[PDB]
Parts: sequence; structure tokens; C-alpha cells
Amino acid sequence: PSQKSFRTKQKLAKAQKQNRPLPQWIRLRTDNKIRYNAKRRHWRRTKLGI
Amino acid sequence: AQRVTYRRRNPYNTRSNKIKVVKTPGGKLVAQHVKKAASRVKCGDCGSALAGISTLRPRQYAQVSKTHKTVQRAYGGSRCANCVKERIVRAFLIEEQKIVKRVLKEQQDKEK
Amino acid sequence: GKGTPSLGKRHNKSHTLCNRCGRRSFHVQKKTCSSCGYPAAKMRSHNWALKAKRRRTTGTGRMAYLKHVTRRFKNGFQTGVAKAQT
Amino acid sequence: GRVIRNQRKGAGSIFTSHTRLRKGAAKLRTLDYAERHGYIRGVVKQIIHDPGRGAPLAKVAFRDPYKYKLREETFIANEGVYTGQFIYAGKKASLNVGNILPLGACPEGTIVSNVEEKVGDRGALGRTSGNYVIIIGHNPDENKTRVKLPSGAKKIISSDARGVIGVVAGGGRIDKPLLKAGRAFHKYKVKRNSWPKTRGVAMNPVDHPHGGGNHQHIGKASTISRGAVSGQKAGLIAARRTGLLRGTQ
RNA sequence: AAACUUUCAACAACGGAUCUCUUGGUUCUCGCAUCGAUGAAGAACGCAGCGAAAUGCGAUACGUAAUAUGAAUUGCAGAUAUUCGUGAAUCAUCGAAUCUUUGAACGCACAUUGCGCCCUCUGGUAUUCCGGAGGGCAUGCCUGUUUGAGCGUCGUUU
RNA sequence: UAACGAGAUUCCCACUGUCCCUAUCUACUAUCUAGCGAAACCACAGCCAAGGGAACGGGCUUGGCAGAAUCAGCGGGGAAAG
RNA sequence: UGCUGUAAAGCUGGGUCGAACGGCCUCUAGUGCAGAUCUUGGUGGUAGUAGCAAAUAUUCAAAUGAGAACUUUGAAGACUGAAGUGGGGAAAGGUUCCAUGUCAACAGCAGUUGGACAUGGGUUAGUCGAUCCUAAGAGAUGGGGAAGCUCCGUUUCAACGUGCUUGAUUUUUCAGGCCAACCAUCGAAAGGGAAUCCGGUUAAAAUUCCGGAACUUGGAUAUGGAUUCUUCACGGCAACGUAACUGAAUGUGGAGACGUCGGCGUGAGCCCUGGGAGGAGUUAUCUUUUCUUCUUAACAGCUUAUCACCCUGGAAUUGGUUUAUCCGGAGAUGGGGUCUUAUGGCUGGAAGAGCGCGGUAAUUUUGCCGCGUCCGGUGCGCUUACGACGGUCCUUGAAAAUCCACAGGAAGGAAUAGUUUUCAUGCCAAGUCGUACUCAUAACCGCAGCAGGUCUCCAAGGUUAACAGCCUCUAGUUGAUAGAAUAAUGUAGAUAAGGGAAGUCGGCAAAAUAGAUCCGUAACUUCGGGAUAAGGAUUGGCUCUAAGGAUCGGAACGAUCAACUUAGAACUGGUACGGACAAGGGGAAUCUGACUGUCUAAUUAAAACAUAGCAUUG
RNA sequence: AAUAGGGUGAAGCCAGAGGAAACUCUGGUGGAGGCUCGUAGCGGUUCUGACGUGCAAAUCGAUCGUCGAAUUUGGGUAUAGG
RNA sequence: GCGAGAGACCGAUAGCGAACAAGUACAGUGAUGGAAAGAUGAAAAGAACUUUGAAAAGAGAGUGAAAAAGUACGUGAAAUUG
Ligand SMILES: CC[C@H]1CN2CCc3cc(OC)c(OC)cc3[C@@H]2C[C@@H]1C[C@H]1NCCc2cc(O)c(OC)cc21
Ligand SMILES: [Mg+2]
Ligand SMILES: [Mg+2]
Ligand SMILES: [Mg+2]
Ligand SMILES: [Mg+2]
Ligand SMILES: [Mg+2]
Ligand SMILES: [Mg+2]
Ligand SMILES: [Mg+2]
Ligand SMILES: [Mg+2]
Ligand SMILES: [Mg+2]
Ligand SMILES: [Mg+2]
Ligand SMILES: [Mg+2]
Ligand SMILES: [Mg+2]
Ligand SMILES: [Mg+2]
Ligand SMILES: [Mg+2]
Ligand SMILES: [Mg+2]
Ligand SMILES: [Mg+2]
Ligand SMILES: [Mg+2]
Ligand SMILES: [Mg+2]
Ligand SMILES: [Mg+2]
Ligand SMILES: [Mg+2]
Ligand SMILES: [Mg+2]
Ligand SMILES: [Mg+2]
Ligand SMILES: [Mg+2]
Ligand SMILES: [Mg+2]
Ligand SMILES: [Mg+2]
Ligand SMILES: [Mg+2]
Ligand SMILES: [Mg+2]
Ligand SMILES: [Mg+2]
Ligand SMILES: [Mg+2]
Ligand SMILES: [Mg+2]
Ligand SMILES: [Mg+2]
Ligand SMILES: [Mg+2]
Ligand SMILES: [Mg+2]
Ligand SMILES: [Mg+2]
Ligand SMILES: [Mg+2]
Ligand SMILES: [Mg+2]
Ligand SMILES: [Mg+2]
Ligand SMILES: [Mg+2]
Ligand SMILES: [Mg+2]
Ligand SMILES: [Mg+2]
Ligand SMILES: [Mg+2]
Ligand SMILES: [Mg+2]
Ligand SMILES: [Mg+2]
Ligand SMILES: [Mg+2]
Ligand SMILES: [Mg+2]
Ligand SMILES: [Mg+2]
Ligand SMILES: [Mg+2]
Ligand SMILES: [Mg+2]
Ligand SMILES: [Mg+2]
Ligand SMILES: [Mg+2]
Ligand SMILES: [Mg+2]
Ligand SMILES: [Mg+2]
Ligand SMILES: [Mg+2]
Ligand SMILES: [Mg+2]
Ligand SMILES: [Mg+2]
Ligand SMILES: [Mg+2]
Ligand SMILES: [Mg+2]
Ligand SMILES: [Mg+2]
Ligand SMILES: [Mg+2]
Ligand SMILES: [Mg+2]
Ligand SMILES: [Mg+2]
Ligand SMILES: [Mg+2]
Ligand SMILES: [Mg+2]
Ligand SMILES: [Mg+2]
Ligand SMILES: [Mg+2]
Ligand SMILES: [Mg+2]
Ligand SMILES: [Mg+2]
Ligand SMILES: [Mg+2]
Ligand SMILES: [Mg+2]
Ligand SMILES: [Mg+2]
Ligand SMILES: [Mg+2]
Ligand SMILES: [Mg+2]
Ligand SMILES: [Mg+2]
Ligand SMILES: [Mg+2]
Ligand SMILES: [Mg+2]
Ligand SMILES: [Mg+2]
Ligand SMILES: [Mg+2]
Ligand SMILES: [Mg+2]
Ligand SMILES: [Mg+2]
Ligand SMILES: [Mg+2]
Ligand SMILES: [Mg+2]
Ligand SMILES: [Mg+2]
Ligand SMILES: [Mg+2]
Ligand SMILES: [Mg+2]
Ligand SMILES: [Mg+2]
Ligand SMILES: [Zn+2]
Repeated sequence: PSQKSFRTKQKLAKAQKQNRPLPQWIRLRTDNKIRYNAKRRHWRRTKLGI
Repeated sequence: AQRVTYRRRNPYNTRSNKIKVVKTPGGKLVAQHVKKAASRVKCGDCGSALAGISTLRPRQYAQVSKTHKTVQRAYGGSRCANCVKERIVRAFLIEEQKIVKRVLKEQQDKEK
Repeated sequence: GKGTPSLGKRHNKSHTLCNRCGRRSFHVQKKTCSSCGYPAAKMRSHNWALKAKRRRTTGTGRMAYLKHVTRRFKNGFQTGVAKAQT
Repeated sequence: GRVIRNQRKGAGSIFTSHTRLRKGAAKLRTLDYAERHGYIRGVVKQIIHDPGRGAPLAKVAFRDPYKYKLREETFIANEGVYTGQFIYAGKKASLNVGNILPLGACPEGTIVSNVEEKVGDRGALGRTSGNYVIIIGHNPDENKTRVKLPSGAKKIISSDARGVIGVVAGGGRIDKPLLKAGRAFHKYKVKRNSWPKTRGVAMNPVDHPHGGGNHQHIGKASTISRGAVSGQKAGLIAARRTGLLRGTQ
């Protein structure tokens, strides 16, 4: 809701910042195995449980 | 006809969420939030509304001059005129009878 | 109406985030965590749940201080500073 | 079986009394020097309805003998007590309706209410509307008084115990039928959760000793021993007799 | 007779068996004894020139000091970076530090980034009000210090 | 036992496609096309009659027969599925 | 490709492939699969099959694009129809918001579009909330249990103040004076509660920003006024008035602070309507016409009221008086006043704003100029607020923080000067967290963009009893795979000659009745009912008639103004007329439960449960 | 916090008519009730309708019960597995 | 727990649940439950360039020992399929 606690809004800020694609220069590193960010989250699909 | 919305987050018709409908200089019909109606100061003896005393919500009495909150008489803003009159007459008559019962007791403490 | 219609009436959280373990097991009305037992002084743990001990024990976090006790012990719990060689 | 409704009441979860609207505990004054040796005078300020009570209560203002203060007491209103009446309490108080006197200071045949079982407990006997205690006699040598209680029992109380002269107001309430389930609903809505009552014979054997059967019937004697245990005491407990009361008792 | 159906082979699919590996696991043996109110284990939130995670760290934030070593780091970029040297990189080592909000968690409280009080300094015409910086105020128990209470009680004076 | 009843029952009036005894009409399907595209189920499979047989066969024995590939319906059988 | 062995199997030719592997003598075992409704993974037939059919509905053109049933714009046709498909919020979600780009996946067709994907941007508060209070309740302490995890208890068998208020002192020491019933703390974004409004502004924020105009609390503090030589003001018979106009400990009160229903009254907003000043539409004909703008916030001053109260006076020939019958020698009617300011009026705020027009500037950031923005009326109208009343209960309808007044009389006070921030004006400050968006036939929960579920505010015209149904205005949508046909069987809906329950377990389903006015209404009855019993008549349109009121004028009369109700008559028509919509079938009996009420969420709503009443027991 | 619009017409009150009295009759007014028709709401009777690999692990449609109180409902709070 | 050495052990459906950003993703109100997932090549040398196509891609070409190794990557069985 619009009326939210600070602790809630801080969890939602971290949840927004973790929901980004992989930076592409990381795939060029030697012995790199990560092809994409495997921990993506859509708002309608998986809920935060906060 | 224009329709209005609450201006605050409270969506319920509670005692503190009463609204009036007001037309603004912009030609608009908006909701104006109405404060709860003040109750009248009442007599401590009979409970009737005291004359000459402003009807305010309790915190508003702190911010108003003294002539609004009292009446120039004994027990002015606390008791009504008739209850003060009855207190005065009762006090006088009862103390008079106390003197009468004392002198009478001294009259029966010297003959019986 | 105990299935789909009744499942539509779920908007009142029984649990919120715990301050000790951050898990969303803090019962609001009981004021207790079903996971770590907060605000009790001790941590909630049972011998009938060994996997639960696995999930939250030493080594599952940072060990920001126990990391180095072995390395300080191996040097006899040194006091002072290293001396530069001539 | 299951824990029965008799036994669920002691835990007092949903069976506590609904006391939000109650106007205070009705008590006599604390027995003090003024009441023990002379009398103290108070004035009736209010006569009010106490939810859950058939008897009105009287709010009576007394002066504090030791500090500059007013003490408001909650008395059970005797019938005939009015607002502005002066109430006198003590050993030397006069025999007027509403006055609080020791039992020994009241002659035989005195009708008294809110009587103390023990000296200073502030009223135990005859507190409901229309009820009272009759003073039967005195035993000044042993300092004892014989009284008759609303149930018809004779009791021996200390003559120092206090009571209020008159009958408790609000009597005759039971004379009118309630006529409706809703009236009983509103009656117990401010008393406690004891209504409505399901008959135990209408339950299953888990729920009650009377439950079960291919007809509704108790099956065994509904007179239960006094020495029976919780979960068994459903019915007529320690009944000396049963059936329609015929003749005098 | 085509088509179609079925079988087989070749090639192509589908799928991921088989083979071969292996910084993992499992089990046995040997040696050692080291958490925390000097704030642990754990949690939350942050921190990189360009990073989401894992790993590391704490506003000194993928780290500061020190010792050792001795020319890198590297996906790209870049020195007010470096090379016969107080000198690149390095959880190599590690003895000095920093260590947010918390947590046994300690001023009170906590579904709140809620509310105090004390000391010093400082800004606002201020011992009192408002702001800021730093340092403090939990409980049980032990030893001691000081201040006390009780006709519990000793001595003395009317 | 007045009143009340989505309670059970009988009769009467009104009413009518409930019926005699069916017919016609509308929309949406079904149908055909483009696109999209599951599931139940599946020993192998799938024409009958008699026989014998675990005493009611798709298969066995003896007969009738028997000609590609199929579409819409259908509910006899698969002692159909769950 | 073959060979060997009865066999389990061994060997070999060719192809593929890329790093290890075998024979023999022995050792060892987690050592051989067709099944276990076996396990895990993978794959078929079914099968291009079932299906993608609720919520009225789409069409033409242009633009964009490789590509348009589905995107955008225009034109049209529709719907939701103010108890909305409109405009907001609470819970819940968490970036879904906005712009740009964009189509691999997802949007069960498509896709240039999207709540998808990518990159950025975005949430501004002293006044709105939280924060504080207490509610049901939760829960430390002192204690008491318990082996203990911990349990009880909430002031309890407690030596319970990190007390305050002053005169200070500058001696950074003090002197005291009062109190310590109760009082840890947590517990409401719907209860209680200090204070803000209007206009404008963004792609997306606004009671938060900009402009203007206020307000509260805390602090500081001077000037003016007020007051004092009768020290702590005057006036009024009084109700009481005022710019102010000492007041400690302690005490007493008030506000906070309170159900529900009924009619009445007043206001506000909305609805309706006349004139005038503008704009748009219709114009074959008619229409001085149809639609539309004409507005005024918080705040300040003056004024304004039912009720209540005061003074006068002394009442039966009882009077006053409400829609509702209550009041008066405990002082009515009459006459004169006082008060609360709820609510309205005037003025300031404020026309400078906003709105409506006309004339011009320009790639143009953005405008500039002129005119107008005025005066009324109406009501069983609707909604809502308030008021004075009345009814109701074996039901009487929170608490606390907080604020004020009063009682009391401590202390301190003037003359060459004294006091006070409850009068006016002036100075300073107001921290922290939330604030975007959705709130649902796609932003929540039901595995999902699910016909389910999920609390609440505002509410136009016509018809009507009606906030029902039906049509429409503002606003919003036009979303739900589509095209072509129109067999059977369906699903939803209609109609049917004559008969009229013969159907069937059973009138199941359907039909019939239905609004309003008038007439008429049985048994039985607990006298309340039954009852809309049963059973009849009428109803349109048009043209008239009559009745029913208000305010003024000194009158059984004139003047002016005004609402829709009721009744009667004539005429009229394919005898129609509650013309759609909306809308009881009825009666005679038996069984059973008295009634209203309640339960087997998801097969049983009943005669079961409850119930009032009655009785028994402790 | 929420609950259109009607019907019926309880006490109390006003007036008239009759009566010697004890008292009776009539017309208004008034607005009672776990009253009644009927929306919203709450419920869930029947079609034993649709659907029954559903829109849905209980829905959809018509029909129906009730609709001012033992009413409906949000939030807070309490009760926890013999 | 810390540090080591081993084995007639298992060899990615095995061995710990986890050889990998594994007690991870994800579910559940909650206590708890809890996966799947290793392998191009010696070296990215990860296919410049031309051409058809709106694009994805295709066809030539190019690198490589091999493209019968193209990240949908060693080998590449069977079911099933052209
Ligand atoms: C185009 C819309 C009509 C078309 N026509 C054609 C003629 C006809 C004749 C019928 O019988 C003569 C009939 O029987 C019913 C139905 C029809 C259909 C019904 C359909 C609407 C209807 N579709 C199904 C359900 C439904 C639900 C609603 O809420 C709703 O509101 C808009 C509407 C509906
Ligand atoms: Mg509030
Ligand atoms: Mg006054
Ligand atoms: Mg709960
Ligand atoms: Mg009973
Ligand atoms: Mg019972
Ligand atoms: Mg039963
Ligand atoms: Mg039993
Ligand atoms: Mg027994
Ligand atoms: Mg029995
Ligand atoms: Mg039974
Ligand atoms: Mg029985
Ligand atoms: Mg028997
Ligand atoms: Mg006898
Ligand atoms: Mg292998
Ligand atoms: Mg090993
Ligand atoms: Mg809170
Ligand atoms: Mg019923
Ligand atoms: Mg078979
Ligand atoms: Mg046969
Ligand atoms: Mg046979
Ligand atoms: Mg067979
Ligand atoms: Mg044959
Ligand atoms: Mg069929
Ligand atoms: Mg069949
Ligand atoms: Mg190799
Ligand atoms: Mg060998
Ligand atoms: Mg085996
Ligand atoms: Mg097998
Ligand atoms: Mg076998
Ligand atoms: Mg199987
Ligand atoms: Mg399987
Ligand atoms: Mg098909
Ligand atoms: Mg279908
Ligand atoms: Mg319409
Ligand atoms: Mg409507
Ligand atoms: Mg909304
Ligand atoms: Mg958008
Ligand atoms: Mg699609
Ligand atoms: Mg597509
Ligand atoms: Mg996105
Ligand atoms: Mg506020
Ligand atoms: Mg309490
Ligand atoms: Mg406790
Ligand atoms: Mg203790
Ligand atoms: Mg609080
Ligand atoms: Mg609040
Ligand atoms: Mg309240
Ligand atoms: Mg504004
Ligand atoms: Mg907005
Ligand atoms: Mg401003
Ligand atoms: Mg009213
Ligand atoms: Mg009006
Ligand atoms: Mg205001
Ligand atoms: Mg003005
Ligand atoms: Mg009342
Ligand atoms: Mg908003
Ligand atoms: Mg939904
Ligand atoms: Mg969801
Ligand atoms: Mg449709
Ligand atoms: Mg016929
Ligand atoms: Mg006919
Ligand atoms: Mg007939
Ligand atoms: Mg029949
Ligand atoms: Mg028949
Ligand atoms: Mg028959
Ligand atoms: Mg029959
Ligand atoms: Mg029927
Ligand atoms: Mg009739
Ligand atoms: Mg019944
Ligand atoms: Mg059921
Ligand atoms: Mg069941
Ligand atoms: Mg049922
Ligand atoms: Mg009713
Ligand atoms: Mg009804
Ligand atoms: Mg239904
Ligand atoms: Mg059915
Ligand atoms: Mg079907
Ligand atoms: Mg509730
Ligand atoms: Mg494994
Ligand atoms: Mg595994
Ligand atoms: Mg592989
Ligand atoms: Mg090769
Ligand atoms: Mg290869
Ligand atoms: Mg391969
Ligand atoms: Mg094959
Ligand atoms: Zn926890």
C-alpha cells in the first residue's frame, strides 16, 4: 500500500536493485560460467513474501 | 453533477471523517473536511448549559481570552446563576439556624 | 465455498519479519517468532529437526570473528607488531 | 469423549462477564472510625442503571475525615432513595431508609439490605432487586444477630456487621414475561455467554453424558452424586428429591 | 497402379543413453584444543571506475595499517601509479585498526528507523527553548566505598 | 390450537405443449476454413454365428465371409473409463 | 561383413569416433531386468482431434509499418446509465507509474500494441497520516510456583520519585515548600486527537511544489494599550457585557464523551426555472427557440437562533400551544431583555484568480490586448449536516491522554512611579518515517491476464412509490480469436388448432395472476388477526370544470405570487389504455413444528437446533 | 460502518354523538411491532437446469428465503489438538 | 571444530540434498519442505567479407586436425519422426 513502513520500503528498494540483467562485460572474463542472471523476479509471477 | 472525493486516506464515514460540499472560486465542487461539533460547557450542579461561555473543542479554550470562558460572578464559568443563588441562600439560612441551635442549646444547658 | 471463494479473503498477515532472524515468522498477535523463538533469550532449535539446524548454524553466515580465531591460536595469540628484518 | 460445556467455563475464555458498561462495584464504605463510633453523612448525587443488574445503583458523596477530599461511594439503591437525600452511616445513625447501621443497632423486624456476612466486607447478603434481609433477633451476650435471608435461611452474623435500611429497588422485574428470544439475547449480552443453551440430550455422546441414542433420552438417572467428578456432574447434582413440589417443604 | 499402412537400410531429426573423464562426495587413520558483555553465532542493509549473484568487506566498506615477497592486474578503461625500488599485485602473512543497523543485546520501546534523561563542547540575543558533535544511563550476583533505616540493640544525660 | 412455514400429503377452481402429437421460429454451438491446440485412455488389437473353455471370445475350433482411403452422427459392444 | 558356441555369449569386415583398453591365473562385490498401479528422465498413438461459443457490436477511411480484423487518428454505430464499465481510497501488491526504444519468449488468433522486454525518469508536508492516548487485551518488575524450558500475578504480604515547584547562588555550593491513592510498557493509518486554504504548475508528484492568503504549538521578547494614590478594571435591577482587567498548595466541576428509531424544522450542495450579457446547434416549415458560461476557498470583522435564562405582572369565562398535548401561583398569556453562533447575510480574502467571448503576436520559450462575468424565483424535490422534540429497552448504549473554568487565599505587589505576554502588534522555530501506481471481468487472493472472492465515500435528466426496471447527459469503454454457412442432437429462448394433468412418483417445468382507484370479503380466532381472503368494476388521449394556499392593504373584500394532488364532465379511437418496463394465482383439508431465528462451507434447511413459557436440582 | 420505496396502523392525544351512573359509540391524529410487500444486502429452495477433462477443486442462470433486527459486515483482540 | 594423510569406496539418476551464484531457486500463514543443473576446442582461432531476406536466418566464404566440434557445442544409443 501507499502507507508502508521504512523497513518494508527498504526491503522493496533492495528487491528492485537485485532485479537487473547481467552486465554484459562479465561474460568476457576468463573462466566465466554465468550466462545470465538466474535470480530474476517478476511482480505478478513470484511474490516477495515481505 | 460534479462528484467529490475524500481529501485524506480515511475512506470511511466515521465521526472524524465528515465532509461538506463546497464550491471553489475555480467553479469546482470539492469536499471540505468538517471538524467535530463542539459541546457546550455545562453546570456542575444541575447540568444545564451555561450562558455567556463559548462553545469550543477542549483544546481551543487554551487559545481564547478569559471573557469568553467565564461570567463575572462567583463560580462564573462553572455554575449557573440559579445554582449559585441557591448555594448562597442555603449557606446563609443554614448558618443562621446553626447559630439558633447553638444559643438554644445553651438555653437548655442551663435550665434542665 | 471453502475453497476458491474462501481463498479470496486472505489479506491479513499472521506473521511479519522477525528482527532477530528476518524470516517472516514473527507472529504479530503472539509477538513470537516461530523460527528462532524471538524474543526469548535462547534460539529455538530441536533435535527432531536436524535439517533446520543445518539451515541456520555456524558457517551459514559470515563468521566475521570466528574466521580468525584459528589463525590467532596458531600464532599463540600474539600481542605486538611484526618486526622488520634487517 | 470430549470436554463438556460445564468444564469449558472454568477456563473463562469466552465465559468471562461482560463488564465494559458496568458502573463500579456496589459496596458499603470501608468500616472506619466514624462508622464505628458515631455517624458520617453523605448526599445522594445519582441514581443510575447498572448494565447486567436489575437493581439501580446510588452514587453517594461523602467527605474524607482526614484529608480535604470528596469520596464517591457506589451503593445499591434502596427503594425510596432519591437524589439529594442525606444518607447517614455509623453506629449512631438513625433508623431511616437508606441509612447504614450495624445489625445490633436495629430492632427485631428491621428490613435491611446489602448486609455484611463478616464485619467490614462491605455487603454480601440481599443485594438483588426486591430482596432484603429480616432481622430476627439479638444475642447481646455473644454479640450475635439472627437474620433471615432471601432464600429463607437463618444466619447468625456479628452484631457489628452493617446493612442498609430498606428494600433493594427495582423489584417485581420477574413478573413480566420476556416474550422473546431477542429479549433474553439483550439480557445476557451485558451479563455473560450462557445463552442460548443446547440441551445435552440433543448432542452426541462425545459432547455430553446425555448425548446419543436412537431417541433423545437421558438413559440413566439424571440425579448425580455430589462426589462425582467433573465431566459427570450434568443434571441434578446431589438432588435430595425430584419431581413436582407438592405440599409444604 | 498410386496414395496410405507396415518392416528394413542409409542420411537427417528428436532425445540424452553409452564410453571416457572429475578442484566433488564418502569412509578410515594421524595430530591438535581455539566462541561470546574486550559484544559471539546469526540477521538486515549497504560498499567496486564500469556488478546482478557467489565470494569479500563495513560510511576507512571486493577494503586501511603492518610483515614478507618482488613486477604485475587484465573483460574493458585509467592514473596527480609503479620497475637496480620504502616497490605492481597478493584473504602470501597478519601481531595494528575500522567494524553501519542489529542480535545473549544493555536508557525505555520496537508491526515505529518512536520517545527520554545526564555530562562536556558548539550554533541560534539562552542554566531553562530549538539545533548539532562526542561521551554515558540494563538486570542478577560478589568484594569494597559512601549515604542511610529499624526502641533489633549497647554505652551516657535529664 | 389462531397465526406463521422454500416442511410432508389429498381434493377443487384457474392455467397451461405435462400429455394426445407433434410442428415451426430465433441466437449460440456443433459444421467448414485460417491461426492456436490439450487430455482421459492404450498387453496386442479390433466383422459375425455356434462350439468348447475359468461354465457370456476380438484372438482358439468349425462355419459365414472378406477390397484402398474416408466424413458427419450415434450410443449395441469393447463384461469401455474413472 | 561374416565366423565360432546347444546356449549364456566371444571374435571379426565396413562406417562413426577421439584416449584409453584388453587376454590369461587368481581375489572381491553395491555384479546380469520385461514386468513390481516400480523410480527418474524422455517419447508416442489419441490428434491437427476436443476445443478456443457468458458479459448486445461493430463498420469505413487515413496514418504507421516488410507485414494491420486486433496499433494510432478521424468519422460513424453502440453500451455501461451516477447502487456505473465514472471519480477516489482501506487491506494486499511493489515499480506494475511516466517517457523512449522495442517483439525472441509471454498476451491459449495476431501484434507495428501491452501491466511483456530494454534503458532512463519519477513520490518534496510544522498544518494529511503515522508518531501520542487508552479499548478489549498483551506484558515486564517485587514476589510466589516449577527439575527446568518457564508458569502465575499487574500493584499484587515491596523501604518502588532517574520527584516537581520557587527564591536562588554565582558561595557552581544551596535554602527549603509541597506532595508520591493511581501511575513499567505495548495495544486503533475506521475510536480519542493542536494547526491550511484557494489558483496555477508535471511526461509522470502535490491539502506536500510555485503564487498569494492564513493557522497552531513551543520559545524569546519589546512597544502600545490596559491597571494601581480606594492597589490587583468597570458597566447592567437581572440574565450578563467587554480589548485587557494578580492568584500558590490543594480541591470541585466541565469539555474530551458517546444507542437506536419516527415525523417535523432550518441550512448547504444538487435538481428545476425568469430576465439580461455572450458562444454553439436547428431553420423546406415551425421554434423571442435547443445546448452551454455567468464562479467565489480556508481565514478576519460585524451581524444573525431554536432552546435556555432574566426583569415586569399576577392568571377560571382557564389561557398559550405542536404534524405529534404539553406548559403555567414551583408564576402562564402579554410587554421588555440576556445568552450559545449551529446556520445564514454583508464586508475583507477578491478579481488581481478562475470562467465565457472577441481581436491580434509568432519556426517562435510563451503570449498580448479588449469586453463581460449581473439581477432574480420556486419546492411534501434528492442527498447530507444541524436543531427542537417524541418513542423504545428485565438492552439505558467505552476509556484515557489532553484542554478550560471555578473554589481557596499562599505570595508578591504603586506615586515619581509600580504589574502582565489569558488585549493588540512584533521576532524565531517546527525534527523522523510514509506519499508513484493498481484497488480489480488484467496490478490483491484463488497455480493464471480465472464469469469466483475481497471493506468503504461521492451520485445528473425522463418515467415511477421508488436509489427498481427502461432510455439519455458528464465520464469511461467499444475489451472477450476471427471468416463462411445455417444439417442432425443440443444450450438459452419463443409460439401453437381442439382438449386441459388423460403426462408423471409427484402439475417437475411452464402458463395463468400481478400496479393503482373503487366496491365486496367466509370459516375460524389467542380478538391482535385471517385479509390483497374469496370475488367484481375501472384505467389511454384530448378539451374543460371544481376544490385544497402564501404575502401585503383598516378584510365575508382587493392586490400580487405560487406546488402538484384529488374529484367531476364532454369529446375521441379497429373496446384500445398498469399498452414496453415493472408486477400475488386462489380455495377446502390432514400430518407436523407455536411464531421471528439457527446448522451439516462442497449431495440432507427439515418435523432437527434454539426460543419465550413451564418445572426440577445445587 | 451499512440497510430504496410502499402496506398495516398499537399506546397516547383532539373533537363529536349517546348515558342517571358504572361507562359506551363515531371521526381524526399519532406512528408501535424480533409486523408485512419489496430493492441493496445476507442466504441458498427448486429446476434434481447449465457445467460436470468447468469460467470455477462448488461456479453460472432462472426460481426462491429473509430484508430494521437473535440483522449484515471491516479491523483489533481472546480461546489450540483428547 | 582445526589441520593433515589415505582407500580392492562412488563416478554426475552414482557419491552428501548440494562436483555448478545449494540449503540455492521455488512452495507454505507457519513449523517446515526443497530441486534440476558438469564436458566446444590445444587455443575463440566464437565465423571477417559477399549475397538473398523486413528480420531471424539461409547460401557462399573463412578458422580449425576435425564444423561428422558452431556455444540449441565431446561421443550422440533407444523410444519416436522426416
Ligand atoms: C446480441 C445479444 C443477444 C442476441 N440474441 C439474438 C436473439 C435471441 C432470442 C432469444 O429468444 C427469443 C434468446 O433467448 C435468451 C436470446 C437471443 C440472443 C441473446 C443475446 C444476448 C444474451 N446472450 C446470452 C446471455 C446474455 C447475458 C446478458 O447479461 C446480456 O446483456 C447484454 C445479454 C445476453
Ligand atoms: Mg482517528
Ligand atoms: Mg462571557
Ligand atoms: Mg490473527
Ligand atoms: Mg433454557
Ligand atoms: Mg435448550
Ligand atoms: Mg444429533
Ligand atoms: Mg460418555
Ligand atoms: Mg452416566
Ligand atoms: Mg442418550
Ligand atoms: Mg437422533
Ligand atoms: Mg424428544
Ligand atoms: Mg429405555
Ligand atoms: Mg398438608
Ligand atoms: Mg558416465
Ligand atoms: Mg578422498
Ligand atoms: Mg504502534
Ligand atoms: Mg423461517
Ligand atoms: Mg483385456
Ligand atoms: Mg460371437
Ligand atoms: Mg457356454
Ligand atoms: Mg476382449
Ligand atoms: Mg476361421
Ligand atoms: Mg455421444
Ligand atoms: Mg457402449
Ligand atoms: Mg581428447
Ligand atoms: Mg590385466
Ligand atoms: Mg543391485
Ligand atoms: Mg526396463
Ligand atoms: Mg520377470
Ligand atoms: Mg509403469
Ligand atoms: Mg513416468
Ligand atoms: Mg474442431
Ligand atoms: Mg465451451
Ligand atoms: Mg443504454
Ligand atoms: Mg440503476
Ligand atoms: Mg475504485
Ligand atoms: Mg504504462
Ligand atoms: Mg497468441
Ligand atoms: Mg506471434
Ligand atoms: Mg518490466
Ligand atoms: Mg494532523
Ligand atoms: Mg486492561
Ligand atoms: Mg506474565
Ligand atoms: Mg521476578
Ligand atoms: Mg502506544
Ligand atoms: Mg489513530
Ligand atoms: Mg467513542
Ligand atoms: Mg490546489
Ligand atoms: Mg496523480
Ligand atoms: Mg507555498
Ligand atoms: Mg431524525
Ligand atoms: Mg435547498
Ligand atoms: Mg479549516
Ligand atoms: Mg469580496
Ligand atoms: Mg432517546
Ligand atoms: Mg496518489
Ligand atoms: Mg476477479
Ligand atoms: Mg496473484
Ligand atoms: Mg460475447
Ligand atoms: Mg394447444
Ligand atoms: Mg386455443
Ligand atoms: Mg378447463
Ligand atoms: Mg396429474
Ligand atoms: Mg394421473
Ligand atoms: Mg399413468
Ligand atoms: Mg401415483
Ligand atoms: Mg414451479
Ligand atoms: Mg383480491
Ligand atoms: Mg419452525
Ligand atoms: Mg450441505
Ligand atoms: Mg462433512
Ligand atoms: Mg441444499
Ligand atoms: Mg420481519
Ligand atoms: Mg417478509
Ligand atoms: Mg445459485
Ligand atoms: Mg443438476
Ligand atoms: Mg459435456
Ligand atoms: Mg470481524
Ligand atoms: Mg546427485
Ligand atoms: Mg539430488
Ligand atoms: Mg554433454
Ligand atoms: Mg573428429
Ligand atoms: Mg566432435
Ligand atoms: Mg554433439
Ligand atoms: Mg530409431
Ligand atoms: Zn526469528
